[PDB]
Amino acid sequence: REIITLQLGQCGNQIGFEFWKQLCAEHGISPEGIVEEFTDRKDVFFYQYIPRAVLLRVIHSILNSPYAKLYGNNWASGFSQGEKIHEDIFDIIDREADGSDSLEGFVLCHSIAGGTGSGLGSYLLERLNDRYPKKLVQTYSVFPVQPYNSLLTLKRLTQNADCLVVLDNTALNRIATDRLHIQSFSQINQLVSTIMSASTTTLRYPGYMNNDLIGLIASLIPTPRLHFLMTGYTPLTTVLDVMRRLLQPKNVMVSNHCYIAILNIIQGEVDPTQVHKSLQRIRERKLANFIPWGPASIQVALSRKSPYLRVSGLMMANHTSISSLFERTCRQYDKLRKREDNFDEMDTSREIVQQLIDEYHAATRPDYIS
Amino acid sequence: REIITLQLGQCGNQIGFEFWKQLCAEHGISPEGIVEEFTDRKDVFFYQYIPRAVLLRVIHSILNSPYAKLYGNNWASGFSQGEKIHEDIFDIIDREADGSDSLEGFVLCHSIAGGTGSGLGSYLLERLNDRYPKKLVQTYSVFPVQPYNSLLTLKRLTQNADCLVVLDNTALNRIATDRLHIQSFSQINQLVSTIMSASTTTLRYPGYMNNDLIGLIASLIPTPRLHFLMTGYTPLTTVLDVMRRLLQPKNVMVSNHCYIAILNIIQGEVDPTQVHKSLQRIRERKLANFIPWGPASIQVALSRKSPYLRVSGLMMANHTSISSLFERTCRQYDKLRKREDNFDEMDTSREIVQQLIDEYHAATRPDYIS
Amino acid sequence: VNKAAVDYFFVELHLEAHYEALRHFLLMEDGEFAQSLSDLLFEKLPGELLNPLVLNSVLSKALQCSLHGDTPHASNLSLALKYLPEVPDVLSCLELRYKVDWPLNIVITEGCVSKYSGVFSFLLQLKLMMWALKDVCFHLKRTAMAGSVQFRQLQLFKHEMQHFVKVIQGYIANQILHVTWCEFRARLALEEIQRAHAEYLHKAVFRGLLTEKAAPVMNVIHSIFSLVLKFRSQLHPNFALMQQSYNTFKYYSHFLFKVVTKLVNRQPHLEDFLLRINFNNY
Ligand SMILES: Nc1nc2c(ncn2[C@@H]2O[C@H](COP(=O)(O)OP(=O)(O)O)[C@@H](O)[C@H]2O)c(=O)[nH]1
Ligand SMILES: Nc1nc2c(ncn2[C@@H]2O[C@H](COP(=O)(O)OP(=O)(O)O)[C@@H](O)[C@H]2O)c(=O)[nH]1
Repeated sequence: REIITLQLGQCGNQIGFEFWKQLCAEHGISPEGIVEEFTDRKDVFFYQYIPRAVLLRVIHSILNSPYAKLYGNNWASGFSQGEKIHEDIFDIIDREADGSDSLEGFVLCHSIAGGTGSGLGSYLLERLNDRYPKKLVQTYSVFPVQPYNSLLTLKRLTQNADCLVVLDNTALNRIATDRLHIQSFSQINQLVSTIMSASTTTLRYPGYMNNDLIGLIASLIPTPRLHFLMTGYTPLTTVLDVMRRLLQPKNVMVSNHCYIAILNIIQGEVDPTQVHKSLQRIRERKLANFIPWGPASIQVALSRKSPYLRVSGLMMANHTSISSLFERTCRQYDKLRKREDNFDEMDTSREIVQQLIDEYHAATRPDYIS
Repeated sequence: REIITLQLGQCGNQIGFEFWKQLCAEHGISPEGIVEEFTDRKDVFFYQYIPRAVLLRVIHSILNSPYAKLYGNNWASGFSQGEKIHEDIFDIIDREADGSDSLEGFVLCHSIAGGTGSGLGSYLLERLNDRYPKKLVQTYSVFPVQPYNSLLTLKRLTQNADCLVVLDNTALNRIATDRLHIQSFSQINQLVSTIMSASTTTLRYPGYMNNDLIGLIASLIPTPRLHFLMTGYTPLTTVLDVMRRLLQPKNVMVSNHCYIAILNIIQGEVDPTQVHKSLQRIRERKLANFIPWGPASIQVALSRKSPYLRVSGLMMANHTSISSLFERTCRQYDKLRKREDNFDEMDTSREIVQQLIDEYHAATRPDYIS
Repeated sequence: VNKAAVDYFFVELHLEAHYEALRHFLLMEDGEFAQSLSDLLFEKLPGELLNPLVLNSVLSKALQCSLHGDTPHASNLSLALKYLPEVPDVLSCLELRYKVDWPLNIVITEGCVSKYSGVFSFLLQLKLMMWALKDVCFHLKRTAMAGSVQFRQLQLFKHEMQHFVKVIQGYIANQILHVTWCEFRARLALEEIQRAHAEYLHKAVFRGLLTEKAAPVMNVIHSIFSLVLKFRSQLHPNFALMQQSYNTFKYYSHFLFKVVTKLVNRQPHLEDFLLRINFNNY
């Protein structure tokens, strides 16, 4: 069960290469895509070694790197181009699907703010649901005329992408100043790659459960509407030490309210006996609020750090506070609507996202059902 | 059974030259026509090494090439010159004919784009049916006053040549700019010579089925009229990767509709256990459409690459869409018929091809019989 | 002793060769040999073609046109017979037996080679079609001016009958020569050699529709092969006599597709046959 990855837009093509140079480094893979001498299951991302990538000016910058053998700005303008290269790119996609044994999902890296992303990323999600109906489409989208590109795209991600992880540049640029002291794009991307890498740790190493993308998402998303997640990377030592740093909003890249379900990923060699002791004290302290309506639990998983390269940690959070970020955007959208062929598609898009923010604000009530 | 080739005009002598280079590279044959040290039956094309070539301006540069040791613009004028040297040139054919053990066919490499050879091609086929009535003739014609010389030679090719492999420069240059990025003549022919080389993979290397030129043609061409073929060559990785990339209109060397018979030649060492599986997936997804009247299938055979020189593959098909190409040509004729000793041969030529265009359009109906 | 016995074979005088050599000759894998042996014998057709002066010599003329062989392995091809024919059918009984020496005779059983003769007489019988059918395709070529409904409607029968033979052969060229050879080649790399060989050939006669279990599937093949031979006899004085023949061919072929389908419920080997005989039809 392999996952074909697609990368669109400048931001998407840039983070992917930094995600690729990170992944092949964790394994014994030379930049020439050849194994070096120097158990780790490597089939999920590599084909027999070539990564199952489809990259879509910046391409020249990639081929000039020593990793060469590894393989306008308006929403309307980006879409029009898509329909014109409709047939051209799908043969690239289709041939990769038939080549794989049992294709499972579609990882996509794109930015709503990015024009090409706001035009070409949006078009694929409708076509991907049309051609292949039984394939999950999960995207590592990243939030930043600017509000327009954002809200118009959110209209597609709420009905096409059955999963999504948001990465806000505002909080990322903030974290860069306080604990990294940078002031560029070339520095903040270093931490972005760390998130995507540890996000797919349990899949690349043989474990007991979590052997597919479905094995991670299904516990998080209960309903087709509540399909937005958040990440948190603490190390920038026991099992109880790492969790107390996760729940602090000082490290989560975000700018009543309660979670839905938590997934914890530990990449260290900690003694797995005291993890049940850590959870007990957490329930005693009551550090995070939950939903009363439905049964939920806090989960944790273990794995092994790359030996060829100490405890790290990544958390997957499903919080209703993420709705506020939408409101801020849609608020600015209404601000530009009253100041400036049909101008109607942008009207229905504002209405459908109203349901999403409504669903989350109604989710934090004891009567979210019906 | 020996095979002999004839090259006419400027085009035929050019692609035939590179055809002799690539073929001489397949075997351990030095450019000086001497075997080096370094299974493959090299007797069908070479005669003790001496190739059975017949070359009819550029010839000077051909001898100036390191391979020297390896041996107007109207149609009626091209037909007149063929009559002025009727007996002079033919002696070469006869002395090469019976001097050979058993002649099997006649490979003809020529162009119909208004060249002196284009007429020169029309004459030879008339005499080849006159003298030798038991000798097959195959021709790898290539498509572009140009409407005139094109439609005329079609009158002879539809009743003399028992087979034909069409190659249109238009669909070739599309491949040139896209996957080679040329923006020349010696650049596109690099791929053209590749098509012909792999076209005789089952002849130079012995196999079980199709060990002779009548073994390939007799299956596809159903009637002496519907005798037009197209080619495909994907490598530019399992069996399901090859056949799926062949059926795409992005790879076909041509500018309702359905197939009559397909032939796929695999040259790799692929595992032959999965060749039936790929046949199942192509059927179930219904990626290709066949005739409704008779049971039409797709055939595949295996062979081995040159050990001196990776999974390659060739696709040979008889598609009724080839009728559209003629319609593009003859339409230009009627426009040139109204815009400009008897001018009666041009009449019967236009007449007979319009019978062929009727014969194709009638094959796509479920009641083609009677 | 054993280490000195095996070493004596390589450095002075190849079990892996004998297998990949008998296949070149018996199972007709090497072209230009069966296409030259069967092509010679079929040129004749009683008292002739039966004495050791022609059939014991046609082989020594065949190997020269092989372009592969003429080795110590290439000898020992006793082209003998096992019956004296008296006098349109699709049968010509004739064997072709390999021969071995002492240290190899103990492995290749004198019964296993006998089963090659079982699968051989079928494969040769197949060539009788692709030559006789090639004849009428070549016999009609010289007839060509003569263009009428009686002519074109006649030639469509050949293309309709040839395709059925060129697909059943493509099946044989996939099961008995390539996939059953993938096993027993990556399977090998002393008692096991006896059983592994007894399993290689046994799969070749099982996927070959020669087993008595699927025998009714084979009985129908003769009705097809027979009608093509009659089609060769009538090389338009008797067109209608041939039109009735083709209609009998389209019925029997339409009956095969049903008898194979009914035999799916009761053999994954036969599964690939229906995908071969049927493709965009019923
Ligand atoms: N996180 C991240 N975001 C980026 C990067 N490059 C561009 N972006 C985002 O992309 C947006 C600008 O889009 P732009 O690149 O002009 O779109 P394009 O002109 O279609 O490529 C900005 O708001 C950035 O937040 C990057 O390397 N990392
Ligand atoms: N496909 C292809 N066509 C060619 C090539 N070289 C020439 N031609 C065709 O040949 C035609 C010119 O013919 P020409 O050489 O003047 O005829 P000649 O002078 O009688 O030999 C042009 O219309 C081209 O399309 C080649 O390398 N490849």
